[PDB]
Order: sequence, then structure tokens, then C-alpha cells
Amino acid sequence: TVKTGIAIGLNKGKKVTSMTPAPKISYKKGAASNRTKFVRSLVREIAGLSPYERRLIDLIRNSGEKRARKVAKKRLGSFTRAKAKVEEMNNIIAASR
Amino acid sequence: AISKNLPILKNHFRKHWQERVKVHFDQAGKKVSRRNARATRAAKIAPRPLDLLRPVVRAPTVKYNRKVRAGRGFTLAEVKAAGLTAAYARTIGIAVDHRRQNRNQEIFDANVQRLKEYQSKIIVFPRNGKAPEAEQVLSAAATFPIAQPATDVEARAVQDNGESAFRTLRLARSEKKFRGIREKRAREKAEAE
Amino acid sequence: PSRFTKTRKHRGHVSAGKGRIGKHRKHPGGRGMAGGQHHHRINMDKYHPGYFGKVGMRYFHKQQAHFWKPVLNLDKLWTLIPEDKRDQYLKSASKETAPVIDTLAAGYGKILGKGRIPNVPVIVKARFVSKLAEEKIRAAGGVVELIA
RNA sequence: UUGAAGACAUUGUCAGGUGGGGAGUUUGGCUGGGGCGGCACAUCUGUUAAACGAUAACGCAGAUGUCCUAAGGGGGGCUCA
RNA sequence: AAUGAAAGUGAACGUAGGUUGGGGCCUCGCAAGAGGUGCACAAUCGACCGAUCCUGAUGUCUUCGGAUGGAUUUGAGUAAG
RNA sequence: UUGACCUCAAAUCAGGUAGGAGUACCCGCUGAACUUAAGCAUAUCAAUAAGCGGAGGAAAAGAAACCAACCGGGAUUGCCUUAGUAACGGCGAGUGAAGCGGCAAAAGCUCAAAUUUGAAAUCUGGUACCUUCGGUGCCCGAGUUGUAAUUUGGAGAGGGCAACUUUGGGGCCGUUCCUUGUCUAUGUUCCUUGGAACAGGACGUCAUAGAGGGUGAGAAUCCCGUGUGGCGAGGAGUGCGGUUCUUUGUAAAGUGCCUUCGAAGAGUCGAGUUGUUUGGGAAUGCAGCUCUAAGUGGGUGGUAAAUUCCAUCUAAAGCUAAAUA
Ligand SMILES: [K+]
Ligand SMILES: [K+]
Ligand SMILES: [K+]
Ligand SMILES: [K+]
Ligand SMILES: [K+]
Ligand SMILES: [K+]
Ligand SMILES: [K+]
Ligand SMILES: [K+]
Ligand SMILES: [K+]
Ligand SMILES: [K+]
Ligand SMILES: [Mg+2]
Ligand SMILES: [Mg+2]
Ligand SMILES: [Mg+2]
Ligand SMILES: [Mg+2]
Ligand SMILES: [Mg+2]
Ligand SMILES: [Mg+2]
Ligand SMILES: [Mg+2]
Ligand SMILES: [Mg+2]
Ligand SMILES: [Mg+2]
Ligand SMILES: [Mg+2]
Ligand SMILES: [Mg+2]
Ligand SMILES: [Mg+2]
Ligand SMILES: [Mg+2]
Ligand SMILES: [Mg+2]
Ligand SMILES: [Mg+2]
Ligand SMILES: [Mg+2]
Ligand SMILES: [Mg+2]
Ligand SMILES: [Mg+2]
Ligand SMILES: [Mg+2]
Ligand SMILES: [Mg+2]
Ligand SMILES: [Mg+2]
Ligand SMILES: [Mg+2]
Ligand SMILES: [Mg+2]
Ligand SMILES: [Mg+2]
Ligand SMILES: [Mg+2]
Repeated sequence: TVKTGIAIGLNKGKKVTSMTPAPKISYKKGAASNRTKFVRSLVREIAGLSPYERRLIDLIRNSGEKRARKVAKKRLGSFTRAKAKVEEMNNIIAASR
Repeated sequence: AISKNLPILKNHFRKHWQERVKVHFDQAGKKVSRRNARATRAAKIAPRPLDLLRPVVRAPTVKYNRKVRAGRGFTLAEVKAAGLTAAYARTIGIAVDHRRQNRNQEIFDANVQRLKEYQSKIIVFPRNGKAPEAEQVLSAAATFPIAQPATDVEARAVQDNGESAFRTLRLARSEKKFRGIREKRAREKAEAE
Repeated sequence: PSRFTKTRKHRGHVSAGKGRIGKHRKHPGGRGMAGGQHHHRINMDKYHPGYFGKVGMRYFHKQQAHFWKPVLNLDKLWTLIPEDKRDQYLKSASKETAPVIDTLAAGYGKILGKGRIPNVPVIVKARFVSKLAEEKIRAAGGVVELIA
């Protein structure tokens, strides 16, 4: 950042000598380990796809990602989740071929 | 129920407010009890002081960031810099706080100073025998008071570069207000090539 | 105390000062601000114009500390130097050893320009300044240093 | 165990209808009692009105909820029953 | 310290203004008076700050900046607390 | 045929445990209307009364999926403030919090997810014995569909290297804390009135005691007490001050450097919709139904949406004194 030392504008605030604190391990919450990468892969192989995922792979195949995202949104709630989900189904389609 | 030239009032007594009136008649009694409990605690804990040592911190917000005050506890980094572990420090009368981070060298250095001055001015009895009569000081807060740091000198030379603080403030306010539009213009320009 | 109230002087006069005809009944007129647009309109329009209706924009979750900016006029200003040190600084008007006045330390957020200062250079530290306050400080040979 | 029945129905949640069976509530004012009628309830002209102004009655004789790109504005010529 | 819905901005052209009154005080008069000074307070014309509407200088991330000067506009303001 | 296992039963089987009371305060559920709005329906009264369930000396809350936007603070609770404010509201009547700041009190932590795998290292019960709020043998049993040790994000783990530091558990005797007992000054001297002197007058005495009460009328000094101090008895509890016995250590813990890693809670989160509730406004919380995630993820950042950043915590598992009622 580097504050400007005045009380308005872009980087307002007092200039002080900065430290940089040691990274808190809590900030790595839900980072993928080797263990979880492996287990998650295996369970996908065993369990396979859910009905809505199957509708999504079919819709990508025919009507393209636009219409897929629209359905994934309805099904999951978020658009952020729908983007991520259609990305995951693109990689399932690409792995089979 | 409206008449004359009087302020409009807002007296909220339309609930059963007389069920929940708290008159503090025990004010004097609660003060005697609080004092007896300090005395009783002091005896149980003697010769230790009634309080832990606490760091200095900057108050948050623009309204109070000009002040320093006692914080909850020393950082893990400050305790390490003072040549101490958190587990040990907790037992020797120092408050430690795992949540607070150091992002400012002045406050960090001052807190490390506090911990050094404290370790100088205590005597930890060994965990066996010998125990020499120390005498109880009740307040770490009175022994190690929090000084407000000094900003400047009393007087010095005037240095005028002819800029205008007022203009500096206006320009800073304006630069912020148009940053975003001026980025969009210097994309829509640079795109069309 | 009860002994100085008119309740004591009304003892023996029937109506307690409330009239024979009209009487002291419970709530003729309705309770509280009942009737502000009906039978109490004239009072409301005469003494509380502006009472009904909305103006301006809402602000959800307003924190008053954001708006903290107490004002100091130049009129004062020399009040911030302690009275011991004030008299020496006024007679020894020097560009080389002008007093520093940290107006934030004193608990102020903006220097406004009302009135007149002595013709004695001063260094004023402040978060904000009016245009005229700055002109008056510079016209006395001072400077405004902006701080945060 | 034996008949029937079968992904229908049932049950759950939401949606539209029905619902004085039931719930809650309301159902102006003025007024020669009240009601019916009327509007004297927002108004305008003349009179009552007592030659400043104000002035009542469910006093008298009437009118208003519109209408007009001219039936507004300016100028000219002309003169009506 | 106000003002503005807000972003914001924020109170001396001058002996902190002029005019008319104004207790008291001062000077001169035996006194009547005449002159000077006039606080509080009253009326009035200005000036200052914010809002609104105009004006739009030097400059310049060429769209920012907003000097200067105005207005039958406006404020619960300033004008030795 | 014999013996397991799984699941489910029976017994006046062995040993336990719940219920009811009280209910001021506390944790929930359910839930009005009178009333106010000069009428009345939303609103208000009130997230109150009544009803129901559940605790304790306190309860609850609690060591951030927090507040912020600062030069940042740092579990919870409570007080003073914030503030009759931001906001809600037939924008009517009315309602109405939070952050920061000052204070009281202060205290921190535990699981799940890991191969002990060169040794289920763990635990209930029965039984015998003993120094019995328990200990030691022995025997059944529980348990691998996982009981111990090890680690909890502040971290931490596995390897490798180098170093120094620090420790347990008893009795016994004082103090402490509570509950009690006992001992500890001085006129009943004279006169008057009166049934009675504790009244009046006179002359004294004690006072760290002239608080209070009793006694035939207003009693420091008649009696009990009061004041000051002394001496006992009975527990409770190591809180901590001394002494004595056993020294746990091939154990345990802490610390620097290098290296490889770093498991982190799902019908949840989130979304839609319905109802209720909140100051919470394109939705504050809660609940039903439908949909239903991720792992450089997820939540929050008080105006819905897409795009790009940033800041801040680490949910869906758990315990905890005090300040408060
Ligand atoms: K009266
Ligand atoms: K069906
Ligand atoms: K229905
Ligand atoms: K019906
Ligand atoms: K009639
Ligand atoms: K039983
Ligand atoms: K609330
Ligand atoms: K809701
Ligand atoms: K922080
Ligand atoms: K984030
Ligand atoms: Mg009378
Ligand atoms: Mg009467
Ligand atoms: Mg009356
Ligand atoms: Mg009915
Ligand atoms: Mg009638
Ligand atoms: Mg009228
Ligand atoms: Mg007339
Ligand atoms: Mg015409
Ligand atoms: Mg039995
Ligand atoms: Mg009532
Ligand atoms: Mg009512
Ligand atoms: Mg009424
Ligand atoms: Mg009624
Ligand atoms: Mg009840
Ligand atoms: Mg009990
Ligand atoms: Mg307590
Ligand atoms: Mg508890
Ligand atoms: Mg934690
Ligand atoms: Mg806190
Ligand atoms: Mg106030
Ligand atoms: Mg309420
Ligand atoms: Mg360890
Ligand atoms: Mg007596
Ligand atoms: Mg309810
Ligand atoms: Mg708990």
C-alpha cells in the first residue's frame, strides 16, 4: 500500500514502519492436500454422477455451456457455484474422450 | 394531547415498565464487596499482583487512532522477541493474545520494551524452597504505566514550499473521485487499436 | 416539596383549579400525539412545521465515528499552546523557532478561519483546513502541515 | 400368511378456486327530537344586511364539478337591439 | 459552528460597518441647555458563511479544476462567545 | 452334529438411574386480548400475561466462520456511554439496536479427521486381599464397525542435525476459612416526692464500655449485654507457611536449525419459496418444504445484479471461574 500521510484520497492514512506478520495457518483452511485429492478422486470413481450432473453433461454436449450454466445456477443457487460446477463437468467430458 | 409550543417528546413508557425498574441502592454495598474481594484475592495470590501485564496498542477508527491504550495481551511474536515462550509467559504474569498481529514496528518495539522492563522488575520464586520475602505490589498497571508517544518537538523552523494544504486536500479528493472513470477511458482508448 | 405546591392551596375549593364546567376528565383530545393531521393540525403547523413526511436519503448502518471532525477557529488556536509558554512565543515571533500546534492531539479535525491571529509564525498540524484558514496562517508567516 | 391395489393413490410443502360454517371489524355529519327528504358539508351572484368592514336561520331568487388553439394574445377595420 | 438530501464547503472591505433613536458618563454652562462619547435594546441599509441559480480566470490525466464577479432566491447562521 | 457371529428378547437376574416438590432469579417452547392509534383492520400493548418443558447457586454466554476499514482492535458478561441516535413505521400512533471510548472482572482451552502395528499400549464388572471417595492381583467381559498414547490451526506432524534447561507423590505441625463455647470495668452512698426511684437534688466512679434490652416511672455505673482483649472445642481445606517420609529420571516437558508434509466436521453451507420475527430497509434471525455445493475453498464486509480486486475470520463437533440476576 504505502499510506500517503494525509487524511483523504487514494491511500489515505498515517505512514508507519511496516512489519509483515508471519502467515497464520488458519488461512490455509480448505487447501487441497494429497490425501484429500486422492480420496475425492476415488469416491468420484466409485459413486459416479448424480442426476443433475448427468443433465448438465448432456446439456453441455448439445446446447453449450451458456444453457448449462443457467441450469446449474437454478440447481445450486449461486452463479459462482454454477460456473465452478460446469467447469468440473467440462473436465469429466474431456477425460472420457 | 398536543398543545402550546413545546418540544415533541419521546418517552418510551408504553410497556409494563414498572416491572423492570432497577434502582441501584446497592451502589455503596457493591463497592464495599468489590473492595473486600480485591483484598481477599490479593491475600490468596500473594505476593503476586492482582493484574497481568498488558501491551500497548493503537485504538481503532479515525476518531481514536490518535491514542494508545492497554490491549488484551502480547503477541506471540512480541513474546518470542522478548526471549520467552507463550506457555511460560502466561505463568509469570504476562497476558498473551494469539489473535493480535504486529504490522507496525513502533508498537511492536514498544511492546518488546515493556516485556524487557517487566522481566527486569520481577522476582520469580523457585518451585521448591528458599522463598525470600518479596512484599506484594498490587498493580502491574501502576508499575508499568502506558505512555502516549511524542509526535514532534515543541518548536522548529517554518518550511513553506508554497503548495497550499487546501489545494492538496482538494486534489486528493478529486483524484479518488475520478480514478475509476480515468481507468475506463484509458482502456476504451487503448483497446481500439 | 409538597408543602409549597398549589395542591395545598386548593384544599377546600371543590374543583382543585380545574373548573366546574369543563372538569378534569381522562384524555379529552386523545393520548400522546394523537390527531396531528386532524384535530391538532393547527398546533403542528404553527410550532412544528416540517413534522410530517420524508426528506433526503437513508443511510443504513451509519457509524458516527466516520463523521468525527471537530472544528477549531483561528480565533482560538493560540489557546492550544499552554498559558506559561504562550507569552514568550508571542513576543519572540521567529521563522526559526515557530511553535508547533498539533490540533489532532488537542482533539480537533479541521481548522476553520473565523477571526484574526497575531502576526507571529506558527506551524499548525491538522487533518483538514479551510481555504481561508490556510491563507490567514500563511499571511502570519505560518504553515499548515497536513497529517493523518 | 392370503386376497386386493400399485408407482396411481396416500402423506408433506407451495399455488389457484370455493368457503356468513366461523372470526374480526365497520356501517359520516348537519337537522326546530330522530328518521325519510334536502345540503344550508367545498363554493359563486343578487337580496336579507340595519349607506365603512363583519354578520345568522333547513331565509328569498338563482348558479358551480364545465366550456374554449380561440371563446387566449396583439393589431386593424367596423357598429349593435 | 453553521449549512446542505448528499458529496461537501465553512463565518472581519471597514475602528467587527453605516444611518436613526438610546440610559449612563465626559466637557462647557448659576441653571436651562449646547456639544462629545454612547453599552443593553429597537428599526433600517450593508458586509461575511452554507444552500440554490448564474458567471466561468490562470491552469490542465482535455475533462478535470473553479479564480473572479453576480442574483425580487434560501438557512433553526457570523458580526469581541 | 457341534460351535460361533449378527440381530432381537426374557428374568422379583447383579448394580444403578428418571419421575414429584419448590420455582424470586435462569434456558427454551407456545402465546392472547383489554389497551394506544381520539373510529379501525397493518401497527401498538408484546416477541408481554396465562399455558408447557428443563436447570443451578447462579443460569446462560464464552475463547471469533467477531469487530472493523484504523497507525487497526482481539473470548463471554455487566455498568457508564453510544442514543431516543442509524433504522423501522396506515413514514401515523409509535418503535429502536450496534461498532468504537471509559470502567468492573479477567483464563483459558478440548475433540473429529493420522498405522501402537515390533505387539489394545485402553476400559466396566466379579472375585480375593488391602492402607477403602480408592489400590493391587486373578477371572469373565467390552473393544479392531477402534479403546489408549500422540496433534487441534495460535498450529502441528514425520524425518535429520545440534544443544542445554525444568520436574513427582505422601503423612505431621501452624496459619487460613467456617461452626461453636467461655472469661474479661465502674454506686444499688445520702436527702425529697412516690405504691414502686429507674425522678429531682447532693457527693462519687468506669469509659477502646454513655449501642440496645430488662428490673414496680427517663438506669453508663442493679442485671444481661456493649467495648477491648485473652483462653478453649469441633470440622473443612492444602488455599500456603513450616517440618518429615518416599525421588518419579532408561521417564516427562520446553528450546534452535534443515527438510518433507500439514488430514481441519454435508441433507450441511448456500439458494428459492412460505410463515414468523428483527431497527435490519430487493428480506435480522428462526422454522417448514424444494433444490443442494466446494477446497488457492467457505463465511462476512447492513442496496438487488454481473465483472474485477481487496480486507477479515475458519461454520456445519465440545468444555470453562469471575465481574451479572
Ligand atoms: K388550573
Ligand atoms: K403419487
Ligand atoms: K383454502
Ligand atoms: K363464510
Ligand atoms: K325533525
Ligand atoms: K428399575
Ligand atoms: K432488535
Ligand atoms: K424473514
Ligand atoms: K484484524
Ligand atoms: K475471502
Ligand atoms: Mg374560587
Ligand atoms: Mg367538579
Ligand atoms: Mg378540558
Ligand atoms: Mg359475522
Ligand atoms: Mg345526527
Ligand atoms: Mg369553512
Ligand atoms: Mg356593509
Ligand atoms: Mg374575449
Ligand atoms: Mg435385580
Ligand atoms: Mg394497560
Ligand atoms: Mg382505539
Ligand atoms: Mg377513546
Ligand atoms: Mg372500539
Ligand atoms: Mg408466564
Ligand atoms: Mg438446588
Ligand atoms: Mg457469582
Ligand atoms: Mg454454565
Ligand atoms: Mg479457535
Ligand atoms: Mg470483545
Ligand atoms: Mg445527545
Ligand atoms: Mg417491539
Ligand atoms: Mg508433545
Ligand atoms: Mg423504663
Ligand atoms: Mg411465536
Ligand atoms: Mg456451554
